[PDB]
Amino acid sequence: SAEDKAAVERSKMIDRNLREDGEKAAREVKLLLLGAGESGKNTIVKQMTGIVETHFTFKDLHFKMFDVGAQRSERKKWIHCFEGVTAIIFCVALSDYDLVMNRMHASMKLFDSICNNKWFTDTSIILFLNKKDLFEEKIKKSPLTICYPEYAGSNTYEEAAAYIQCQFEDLNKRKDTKEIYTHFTCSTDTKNVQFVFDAVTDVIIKNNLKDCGLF
Amino acid sequence: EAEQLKNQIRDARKACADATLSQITNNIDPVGRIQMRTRRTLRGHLAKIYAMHWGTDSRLLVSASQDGKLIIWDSYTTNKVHAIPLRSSWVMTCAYAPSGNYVACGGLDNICSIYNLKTREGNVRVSRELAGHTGYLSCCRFLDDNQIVTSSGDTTCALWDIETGQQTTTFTGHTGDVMSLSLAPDTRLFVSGACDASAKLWDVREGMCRQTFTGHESDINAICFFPNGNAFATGSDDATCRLFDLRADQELMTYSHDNIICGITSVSFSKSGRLLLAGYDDFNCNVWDALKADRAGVLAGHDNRVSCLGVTDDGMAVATGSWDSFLKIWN
Amino acid sequence: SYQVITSLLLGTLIFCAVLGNACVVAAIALERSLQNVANYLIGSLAVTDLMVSVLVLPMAALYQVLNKWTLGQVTCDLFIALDVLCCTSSIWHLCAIALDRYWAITDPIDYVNKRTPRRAAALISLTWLIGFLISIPPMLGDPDACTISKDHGYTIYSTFGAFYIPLLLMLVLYGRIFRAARFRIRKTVNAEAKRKMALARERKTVKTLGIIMGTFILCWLPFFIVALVLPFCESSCHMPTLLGAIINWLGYSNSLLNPVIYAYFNKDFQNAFKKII
Amino acid sequence: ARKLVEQLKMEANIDRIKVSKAAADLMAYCEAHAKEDPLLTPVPASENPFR
Ligand SMILES: CC(C)CCC[C@@H](C)[C@H]1CC[C@H]2[C@@H]3CC=C4C[C@@H](O)CC[C@]4(C)[C@H]3CC[C@]12C
Ligand SMILES: Cc1ccc(CNCC2(F)CCN(C(=O)c3ccc(F)c(Cl)c3)CC2)nc1
Repeated sequence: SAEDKAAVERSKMIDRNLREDGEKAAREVKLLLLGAGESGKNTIVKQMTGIVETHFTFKDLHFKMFDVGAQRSERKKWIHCFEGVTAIIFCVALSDYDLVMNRMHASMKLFDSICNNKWFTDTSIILFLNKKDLFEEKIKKSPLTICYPEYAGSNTYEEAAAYIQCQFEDLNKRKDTKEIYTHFTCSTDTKNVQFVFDAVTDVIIKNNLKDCGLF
Repeated sequence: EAEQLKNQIRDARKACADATLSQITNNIDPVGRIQMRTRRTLRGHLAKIYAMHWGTDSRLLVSASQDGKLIIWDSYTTNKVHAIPLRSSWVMTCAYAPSGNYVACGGLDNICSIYNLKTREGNVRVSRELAGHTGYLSCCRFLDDNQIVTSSGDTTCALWDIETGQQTTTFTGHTGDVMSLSLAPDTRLFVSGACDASAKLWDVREGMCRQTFTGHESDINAICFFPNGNAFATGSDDATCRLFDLRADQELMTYSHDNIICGITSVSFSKSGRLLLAGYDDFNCNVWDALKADRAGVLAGHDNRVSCLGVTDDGMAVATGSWDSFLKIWN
Repeated sequence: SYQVITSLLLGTLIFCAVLGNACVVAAIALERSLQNVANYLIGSLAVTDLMVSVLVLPMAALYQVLNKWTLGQVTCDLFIALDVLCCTSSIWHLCAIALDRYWAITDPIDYVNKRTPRRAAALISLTWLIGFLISIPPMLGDPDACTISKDHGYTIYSTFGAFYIPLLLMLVLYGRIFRAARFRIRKTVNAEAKRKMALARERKTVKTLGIIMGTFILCWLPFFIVALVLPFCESSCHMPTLLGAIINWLGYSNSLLNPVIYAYFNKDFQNAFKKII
Repeated sequence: ARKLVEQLKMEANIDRIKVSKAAADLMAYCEAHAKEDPLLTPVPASENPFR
């Protein structure tokens, strides 16, 4: 049966190709980028049709980051397609606290939805908070109380940024198996890839600790 | 206006029926219960399976996986025949040409990719790219090697000409994202379900919504055409399935049970149309009866949600593909 | 009446060990989600314990019941060699598991890039090479008594290569793992909830390391300290036959206990059992 | 609007048949195709391509 032998050879080579492709794709850090619009996705991509993939290597560690901003439709009908990504890089522009409800509140709602999501119960979120200098200018020109009415701190970097970070951390409900890595980013902060590398290594380490029963 | 005009249609919905299909169909003997066995099992994919489509030869079948692969099998001998890599690994639909010379796919990239199969050199190259949709390509169905009908997440279906590469016709009217698409046997019309709990019957030649049915109460996920051609079946996330009639313009039968609380991912019909098979989020594929609304067996579950199924045109087999990267054949 | 109770009580233990190891191997073979490097190491350990409890345990029980080893002398040598092969292979499986956990916990970059099933295959091959090279020297060089060689040279060589060097390896590897995991848990840390979770995780890692090290120590240490001291003081201290047999079977129970620690406590194996039954 | 009302204007001008007639047609199709339906009755293994 020459035809059957050829079919068996074709199946064997197809299985080999599938296995090698799976091995290649297993050693890649899958990241899901987000943000409620002009939260700094372009800046984050530049410093590092329907879905955009950025494949970059740092310290011999590969990251493949997927942005679905151009995909405007019902999220729940495709969000599960990203179940199993290594981490979620949620981007929020600090300058959007006063802009209009608020873009900050829209970002908080999206963050809550994709954080407490049932396909993302045990995945970590690497939260970015962009435009710190613009945030400082905006808090000097107008108070933060517009975004958060129940606030009594001063219009300085420390208190305002700390309150924003705390508010974004409080949205997390899976404290048992996920943690948020908040960072503050400007147009000149070159430590963002270092921070994402640290977060990825930390989550991999915690996963190994859980697998061996030591976490 | 439109809301007032819908009143007479709603009144006719109950005036033309004034009864239920169970009374008419309660005079026939139920067919013997069938215990389908997993004849073949297809392995080779590494991620969740999102779609499959039987070939018209009843033997080959294509399958789309989130790993970035579109595999083509030969279910009679279980051996692989093709494995097409993808530009985007976020594929959520696939289709087989009735001629078998083409295979479609698509997903979050908002572009329906057509792959030719009558290549002498033995590999696969994209014959055409159709990126006129602004949403994820939920479904696609070939009419021939020249024209296709896709349905995307931008609340729009589209009749594409492959050679032209542009939308020959655009079907608008769905409020939500269109998730399902079935073709009439004569291909003069087709029916498409969306997330607004509505299934619309569109004429391909004129590109106008000839009929509309609002039976479902949740997002429709699957749809199929009855072999007669004057009826179709629809399955949604409301843990129920419905049958609608083209000529009667009314929902005939509702398939539901207390042991089903999850959504329906795929539906299909048998050779005679007597049995309706539907795959659910609870790992199972249930075989119903189109004339009695009673189950005729539950297929042994996969390890994950069964995302697609397909009954062969000759009714000789039933394939089910699930999110565990396995394709089970039942006969 | 005394020879049938001691036979049924050992046969029950042998049956329990065989069923446990067989269940672990069956769960690994009949599951696609349990085929990873960690579970490959655990399943190789389960196969080694199955070999122990199937080959060397029935004959050990026969020797314990029938006080006289009437099954020849070359057969006794063969069974002793197989026993000191399989037991040291189990110990080095434990050490390989510890070393792989250390690599995964210390180097995320290696864990992602270079990790492959070939690593587990190499670990198992090294374990079995050590086992064979420890078992073969007795083969190279009272009839009703089957005992290991009591030469001081090979005695100290085998005891160090099979329990003392592996003991130091596991101790240092798991200590560095303990410090690394403590560092990770402290780095991860309202604030009271976070510190309570950190303390709970610290107690959990302490308990897990304690279980692993106790299973190693309480099983094999009483056997190996005796195997080290008795050949040097043959007549200074009397070694009761009952106490020696209890120590030997305490060491033997490590093969039975290994699945209960590495697989029957593992969530993936529990899920596989629940799905297969 | 005009487009929205046109989407359903032709729906009123459609011919609806009796549900009893539709059920009779479905029954006729099922009974005329019940014999050639491998999923209804267990197909003999001689002609079954999945022995
Ligand atoms: C549950 C785990 C820890 C394994 C089982 C450990 C215990 C129950 C086993 C291990 C070795 C066993 C001993 C081995 C040999 C003898 C000698 C004879 O007089 C029969 C009983 C006695 C004294 C056994 C009693 C039970 C025993 C101590
Ligand atoms: C290096 C090394 C040496 C010894 C061991 C474990 N050695 C355990 C025993 F010392 C226990 C008592 N023994 C028996 O009861 C027995 C008697 C006859 C037999 F045929 C068998 Cl198979 C066992 C002999 C083996 N690990 C590593």
